[PDB]
Amino acid sequence: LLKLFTTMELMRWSTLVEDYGMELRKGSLESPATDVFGSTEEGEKRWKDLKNRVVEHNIRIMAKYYTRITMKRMAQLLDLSVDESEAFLSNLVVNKTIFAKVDRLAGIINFQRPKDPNNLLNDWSQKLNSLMSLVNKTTHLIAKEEMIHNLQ
Amino acid sequence: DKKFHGILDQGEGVLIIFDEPPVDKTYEAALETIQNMSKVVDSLYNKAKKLT
Amino acid sequence: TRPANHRQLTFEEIAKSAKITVNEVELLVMKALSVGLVKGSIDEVDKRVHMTWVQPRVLDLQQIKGMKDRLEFWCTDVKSMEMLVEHQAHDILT
Amino acid sequence: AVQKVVVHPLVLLSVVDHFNRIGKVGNQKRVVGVLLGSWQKKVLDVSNSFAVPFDEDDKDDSVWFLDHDYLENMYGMFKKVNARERIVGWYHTGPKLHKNDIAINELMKRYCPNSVLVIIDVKPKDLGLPTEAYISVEEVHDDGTPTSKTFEHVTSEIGAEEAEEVGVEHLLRDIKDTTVGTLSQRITNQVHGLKGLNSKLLDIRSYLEKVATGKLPINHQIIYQLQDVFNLLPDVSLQEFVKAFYLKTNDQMVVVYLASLIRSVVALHNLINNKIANRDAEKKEGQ
Amino acid sequence: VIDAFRLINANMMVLGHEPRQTTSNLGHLNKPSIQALIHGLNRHYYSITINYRKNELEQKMLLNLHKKSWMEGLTLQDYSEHCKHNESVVKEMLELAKNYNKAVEEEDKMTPEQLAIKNVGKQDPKRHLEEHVDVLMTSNIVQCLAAMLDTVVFK
Repeated sequence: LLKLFTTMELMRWSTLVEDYGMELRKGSLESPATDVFGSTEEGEKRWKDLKNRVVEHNIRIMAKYYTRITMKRMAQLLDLSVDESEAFLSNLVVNKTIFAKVDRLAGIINFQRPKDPNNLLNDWSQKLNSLMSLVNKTTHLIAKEEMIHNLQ
Repeated sequence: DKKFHGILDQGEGVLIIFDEPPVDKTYEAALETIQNMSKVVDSLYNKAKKLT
Repeated sequence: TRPANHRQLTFEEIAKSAKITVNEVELLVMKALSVGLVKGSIDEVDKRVHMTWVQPRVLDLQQIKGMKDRLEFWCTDVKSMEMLVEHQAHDILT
Repeated sequence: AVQKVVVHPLVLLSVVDHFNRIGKVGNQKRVVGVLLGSWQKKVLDVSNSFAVPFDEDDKDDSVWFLDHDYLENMYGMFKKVNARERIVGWYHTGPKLHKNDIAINELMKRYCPNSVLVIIDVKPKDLGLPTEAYISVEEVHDDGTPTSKTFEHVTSEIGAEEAEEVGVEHLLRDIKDTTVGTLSQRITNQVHGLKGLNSKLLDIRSYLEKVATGKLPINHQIIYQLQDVFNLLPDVSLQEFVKAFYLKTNDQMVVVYLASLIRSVVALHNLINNKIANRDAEKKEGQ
Repeated sequence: VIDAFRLINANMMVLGHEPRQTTSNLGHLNKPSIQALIHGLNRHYYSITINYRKNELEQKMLLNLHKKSWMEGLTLQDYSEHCKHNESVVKEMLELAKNYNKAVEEEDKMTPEQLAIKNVGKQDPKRHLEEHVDVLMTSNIVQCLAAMLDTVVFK
């Protein structure tokens, strides 16, 4: 479970519950299951919070990997309906945890902030600097290999 | 009242919201400097033509 | 295999290439990005996978020769602008 | 590891001087000496050096004599003279690395746990610095080949103390040109940078020629680096980078225009003052 | 500042002799300094002229000092920082333009002290405006040229 929550990839809450739910919220008589999600009001609250954390992880992954996405798919991947998914995304945006502009008419969500000329040219110049550094490194490798394979 | 940057499309009945770019301060300062240096050039008229 | 300019991959193309469906190419691409073999982003509205970098791959002798020709073109451009700058600024240039 | 190294004019002069000494004494084609400096935070400032008697053959790549007894005597004595200048590495005036360099680096490492070699090419150059700095490091190959000690480059540049700068400026009083202007010097730097980029590209092109023809075996790390570079090359016709470039070009040209207008007004003011003074002087002379 | 010396003999300087022979006109070093003259020059010791050896080979490395790598030659300044610098500098230019208008007004008005005692302790709008235009124009022209050369060479 820790591996799944620390992996930089999606995870469906349905399969999460199926694989893990039976042995975290209950079960595991051989190895007692903790009370973090026990069948009590506070355990229900913690389970809902775990669902919220799963949705937040999915939204973060989609934000970092996607230039653009549709709500009909975001809700499907979040295991929520369109309304709950967009409400959760709106809550995140208002809290400023994740940036995302939602074009409701076209049913689209884009996680890319508006292009700034400063940002674009800064990225271009950083690419150029990395390119110059890489050609310096590669020519040093050229020199090393020539030293090893030139004298004899 | 400029409390948010957006435009209300009546026909469809939607609300478009614009991430309005900030106002460039460099051009503001350049225009104000042009005005002040115009005042300077007027003073230069006053000095030169009266003396020159 | 695709060049450095038209390196935009469509869901249909990737599905045909990998014998998967457009509903799983998306997860496949995210898995690729996560494992770090490729760098880029996904626009699912247009179903296009924008790519900007792939893991360095072994090259054959012909591929090395083609890379050499590209390097020659780059060197010619660099020399051309070196000459242009020098000639145009010859007076001030020290 | 040392990412940055600063060599000094005294070190360069002493290396040239040692090369001349050995050339006069005999004919070796290369001279090796010991290099003393400080350890500013992750920056190796090499402040001084002294020659040591070093010799080698030209065929075996293993027959070489270096006098570490002389080395330690001279180092202790230079420590008596000045204390802060500790052993920081060695230098050899070869146009390029040598096979023996790893063994000699081990011999130096017996003294300095983190020794940095600096090849100070005494032969005058045109498109690069005279010092090439390397640091030995174990290369854990990903293809399972046995790990071997190899030389790793570290960014080297020439820097001067206050007194070193004073002395070198006195020496170059009549050669160095200072009435150039900041803009002219920066344009010269740009053209020099283009020349250096062309030189690096030509080196890579020659290596690719050699590999393609067959003189050099395929080096997979080098090929990976090359294709990474070629992929990193940007596209300047994206119709968005062009718009950003034009927007910033105009945002800079507006400032250039404002400054040019201000300069023109200032020049007119200076002309007015000069003509006023001229008329006043002429009228007073006529009085 | 460096000087070579050798000592005059008390014996000769008491027995009336000049302990130097003037075959040449090379005794015009610098009109020796008052410090040396009062500290014992021309009485107990004499100054020997000093020259230097130029090889044109060490001078190449001494010139290689201050040299910048092509990385620095071709690097573009951070565009955000460049824009902020231009904005700021233009702001000081605006203020200095106000002050320049003020100064040019009350410049020909009176020039009893305008010659030397009208700028000491007070800012010079013309001088600072010249400095600002020089620096900003240098920066902008250099960055424009760098950007253009980069756009072409790194294509």
